[PDB]
Amino acid sequence: FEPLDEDWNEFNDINKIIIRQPIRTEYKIAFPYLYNNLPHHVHLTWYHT
Amino acid sequence: PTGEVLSLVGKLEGTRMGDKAQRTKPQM
Amino acid sequence: SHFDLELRAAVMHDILDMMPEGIKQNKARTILQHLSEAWRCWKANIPWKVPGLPTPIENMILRYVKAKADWWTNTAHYNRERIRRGATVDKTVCKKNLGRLTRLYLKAEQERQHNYLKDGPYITAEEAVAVYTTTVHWLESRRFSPIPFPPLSYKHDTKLLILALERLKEAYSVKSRLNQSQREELGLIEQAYDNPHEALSRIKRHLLTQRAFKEVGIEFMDLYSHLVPVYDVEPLEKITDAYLDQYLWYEADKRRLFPPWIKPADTEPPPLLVYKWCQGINNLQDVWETSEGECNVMLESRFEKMYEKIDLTLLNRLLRLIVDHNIADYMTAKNNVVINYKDMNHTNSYGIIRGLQFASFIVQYYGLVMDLLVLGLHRASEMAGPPQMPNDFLSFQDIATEAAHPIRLFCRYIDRIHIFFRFTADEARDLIQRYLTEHPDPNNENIVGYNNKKCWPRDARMRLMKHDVNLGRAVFWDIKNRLPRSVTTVQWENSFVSVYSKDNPNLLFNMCGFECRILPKCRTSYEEFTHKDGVWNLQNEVTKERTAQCFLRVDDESMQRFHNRVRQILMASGSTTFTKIVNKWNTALIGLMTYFREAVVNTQELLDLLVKCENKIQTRIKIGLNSKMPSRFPPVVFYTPKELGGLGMLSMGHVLIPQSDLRWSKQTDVGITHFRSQLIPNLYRYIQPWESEFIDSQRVWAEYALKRQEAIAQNRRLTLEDLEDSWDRGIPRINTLFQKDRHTLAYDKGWRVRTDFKQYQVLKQNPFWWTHQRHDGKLWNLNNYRTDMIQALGGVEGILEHTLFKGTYFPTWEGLFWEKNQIPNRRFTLWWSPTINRANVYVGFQVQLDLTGIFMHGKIPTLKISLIQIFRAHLWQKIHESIVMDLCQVFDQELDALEIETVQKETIHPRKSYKMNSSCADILLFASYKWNVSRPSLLADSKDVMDSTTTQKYWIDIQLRWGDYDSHDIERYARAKFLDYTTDNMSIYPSPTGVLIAIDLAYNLHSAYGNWFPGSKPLIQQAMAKIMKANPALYVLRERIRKGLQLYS
Amino acid sequence: DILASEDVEGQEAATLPSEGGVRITPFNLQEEMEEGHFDADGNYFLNRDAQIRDSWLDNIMSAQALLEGLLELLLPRETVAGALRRLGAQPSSPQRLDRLSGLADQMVARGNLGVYQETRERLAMRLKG
Repeated sequence: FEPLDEDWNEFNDINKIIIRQPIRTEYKIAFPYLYNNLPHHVHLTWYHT
Repeated sequence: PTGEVLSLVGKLEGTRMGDKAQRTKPQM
Repeated sequence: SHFDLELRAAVMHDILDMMPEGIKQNKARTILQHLSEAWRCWKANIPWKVPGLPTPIENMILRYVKAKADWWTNTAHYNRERIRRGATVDKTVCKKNLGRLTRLYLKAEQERQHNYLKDGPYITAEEAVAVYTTTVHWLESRRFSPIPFPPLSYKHDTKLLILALERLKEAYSVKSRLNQSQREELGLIEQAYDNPHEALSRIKRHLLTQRAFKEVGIEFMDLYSHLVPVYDVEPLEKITDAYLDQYLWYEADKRRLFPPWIKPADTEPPPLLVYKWCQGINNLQDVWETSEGECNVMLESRFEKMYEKIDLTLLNRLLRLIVDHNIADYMTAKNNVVINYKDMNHTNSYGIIRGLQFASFIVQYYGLVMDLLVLGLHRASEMAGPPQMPNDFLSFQDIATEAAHPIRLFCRYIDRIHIFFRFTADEARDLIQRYLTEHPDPNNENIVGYNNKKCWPRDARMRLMKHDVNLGRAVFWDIKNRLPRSVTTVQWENSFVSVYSKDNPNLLFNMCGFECRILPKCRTSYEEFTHKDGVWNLQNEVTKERTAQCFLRVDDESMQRFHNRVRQILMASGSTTFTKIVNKWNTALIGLMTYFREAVVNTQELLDLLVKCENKIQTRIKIGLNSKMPSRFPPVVFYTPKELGGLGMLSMGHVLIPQSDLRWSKQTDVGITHFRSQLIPNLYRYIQPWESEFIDSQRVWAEYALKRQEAIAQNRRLTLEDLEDSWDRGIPRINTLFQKDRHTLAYDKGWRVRTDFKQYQVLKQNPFWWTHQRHDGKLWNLNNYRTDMIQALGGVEGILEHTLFKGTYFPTWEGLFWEKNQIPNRRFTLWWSPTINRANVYVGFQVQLDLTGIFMHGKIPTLKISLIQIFRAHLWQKIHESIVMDLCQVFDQELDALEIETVQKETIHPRKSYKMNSSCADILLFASYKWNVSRPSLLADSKDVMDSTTTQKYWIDIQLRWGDYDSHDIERYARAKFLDYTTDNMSIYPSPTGVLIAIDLAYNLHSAYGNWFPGSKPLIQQAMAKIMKANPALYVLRERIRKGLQLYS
Repeated sequence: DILASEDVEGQEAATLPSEGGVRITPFNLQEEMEEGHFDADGNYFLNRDAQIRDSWLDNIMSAQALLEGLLELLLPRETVAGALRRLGAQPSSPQRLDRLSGLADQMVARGNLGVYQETRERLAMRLKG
């Protein structure tokens, strides 16, 4: 789909972040509030049957 | 090749800037 | 605009419907007169008041004026917002919008001057005493001797008056047609040339006596981003102001008034300023070592409203220290004069008139007073050094006074300051504590609001760690405290502070349009050394090893101003010639490239923008030729130089010349010979980079110094023999020594800042503001570009096949000339008709003109209006009948040698000369007894084997052609028409054995294909040679083409 | 400024529109002055009023005898449409159904609308009047 620029900080310092496993898109889609900044119009997916 | 001038991004590998630039002789 | 008219109609209905009929019959022709006069008096800022008017109808008039004023103001702001963003609009909209915003700015200026007259002086007495005693202590510390008044004969007044009159006549040399007020100015300047001593007496009398001045006119230069004023001064005062300007700069350069940090100087272009600033950042004592927590700070800022906030009385008091007091009174008296715009008059009392001649001194001295406030007296004395031995730019006395203070590099361009600090750990902690004492930050809010440079990548720009942000806020606070806000004001939103620390591996600044990023060698990876353009390699002065790299980019404002210049070029009307548009593009492209030489290659967005603007410029000509969009279009229409009839367009892009467009052909006595001769050469390769230019400059001037030192001791004058090794090299150019005006140009000091401040005096824009050719020399060479452009298009013979040249029957090109800078559109279209009117340019649609055999691909009215004029009055049929009758008179004589018994001219139908579906025979020969015929072969074919098919009747047909660049091969055309017309059920030929002769008019070619009886082929070759050399109808066609193209010899 | 028809020096006739499938340009500047106009320097400007934009165009028996026949084909107290239903109930009598439909169409085409809901006595009074 078509879409519906961040400086460095103390917060997003990559010397503090432990890179162990690469975070993918479906991680940000399954748990949309843990891995996402500005989650404006997301929907909570069905967990399990 | 329907006209269409192209960009120079990436299309310079062996071309420098000072190359093929010549200077004039003193007139008379 | 109809909604405002309906609103006015509603207001007039609400006025007139209330009053009864005896007043309806009166106020319909009473209110409507002064109703426009009230709006006119509002627009001219005149207070509207008339006696004999009732008060509720007066309030109705005021409500009407207020509502229309709100509508008009919002309309003007919306029209400026439309054209600022780049939306296309008519030119008259911008022309009216400039006047609307001119009147609004005049109403704002007349309001703020009356506010200054009402509220009193905004400066206190104590700050004035502080800056006055500061200037007194500085000028007494340097032993400055004041500039004296030139008494009677300074013996340099003549040369200074010559320089002033040359700078006055420099503007009017563009066009040869002027107005009467300009002719009066040129007459006054010529009378000043004729009698110099009377002019000097008038200047000195106006200096010692005159204090009242005529009104100064104001106009605005229409930039799409930012309006800028241009001032118009009376010429009699302007001569005196120019002489005062010259004398003040020449005296201030000799007395050493200005410290070497004040920029621009006369010895450096601004990229050399950037290069020397980078070298000064590199060559400090241990500048990149951060093992103990040191920091580097780079402040860049601009003095806000420096031109408008100069009080004139304070200016006079500060100006009486350096010159004679009558001179200071004359410099203050010119600033207090009435400014006029066409209806609006207002006096000036606060802020200087920036468009004066001598005003270039006033900004540079007053800003010197800022350096005593920012830099401090002790540090300025350590930077400038003693008066008997001054320091160089970015140089100190010793290393101890270099490292004794954190403020250790300083530079001031006209109103932009650049300061470079070196802090230790404890000094940075103390400065952050002094900042946080008065301004606490409990929520860490000083990150939001930090100006940063988005053009670089994320790891390349400044990393916003909290200590470095607090140090930057503390630096800007410490600088802002030193300036009284009534005198000058700096702002955080217009400033930038870069910090180099342990957490920040690189340093950033913006100066002279360059975005510079400095990155040390020891903060990055290994040696690898891949050479890139726009990458300056920084080395130390002592050990001469590599220490850092400097990365160059073009800032956003330069690219936006260039794109606004392209949008100004695309505002050309329909009557504008193509050559004017191409010349404006060439001027803008040289003014971009020759200033941003090494940095255009590094930035990619500018390289996309250049190609996008170049395609829009070419599309502007493509739509101008024909309404329908062409599928292809040759670049040789554009990139051909103007000598050969082209446009001479400069190239920044990747354009490849397609194959089978570099072929050409030529017909001579042995037959038709074909010949075959790639990328268009670019501009950036033909310009020297700045780094090699500065190294070579230093090298050639060191060699000139050694040769001059050797030539003095040998009693030898240097000539052209010893300096012919280093002509064109270095900056200034060595070529500037060998010039006629040495003693004249040697008295011109401070020319670069005057050339920069010409923008407030001349209405036209000024590319190359940063240079002057008589002082720097010429800084680029483009003869190699035109040479490689002619060579790259396949040579002159390869170019001239597109150009309808061989229809003119000139034997060479070298003796030819064009009738006289600019070529019209009709001549350009008729010249390049063989390469525009092709099958592969306008695909599919083709028609035929009525009385000719010309195929028009698409429809072109600008070429139709010329092809009607060339081929008027049945010239096609007359040429056909003339060729037929001349060939009939050829076949009439020499009768017994071919055994001809009867030659017969066929009855030619008057539509046969231009119909192309079928044909008919034209000349019929009867054999006496019998004729042996050969196989169908070409005109130049000599391998003929004749058959036993003896025939009696022979037929000769004549065909005409008007070809194009790809289809003009007359041999295959004649062969195809012979094999078509002898093998079809529509054409009529009385004999199976014959020949077809084809003549192409657009290139003047001729061939023949068909059967041959003995003795016929050399006779027909010599006959067609004689016809193509000596046909009078072809001569009429050729002289009409030479009359239409305006090409003579 | 604009060029007139006298500043062309040599317009001629417009004899044939086409030959051999190739369209012939009429050698005069009449249609170009109809579509647009010229300046003094010979450039051409085109009018641009083509609102609809037309995407195909850019690239190319007496009535008393009828009443007597209907009174022949109707039984009393019955409408014409009911007689159509009865004769069509292959139908029983295709020929008389076809004749009744023909008389109905010949009465509709003469301006009499709604002849299907017409009884026998009303048509008899129409023939009487």
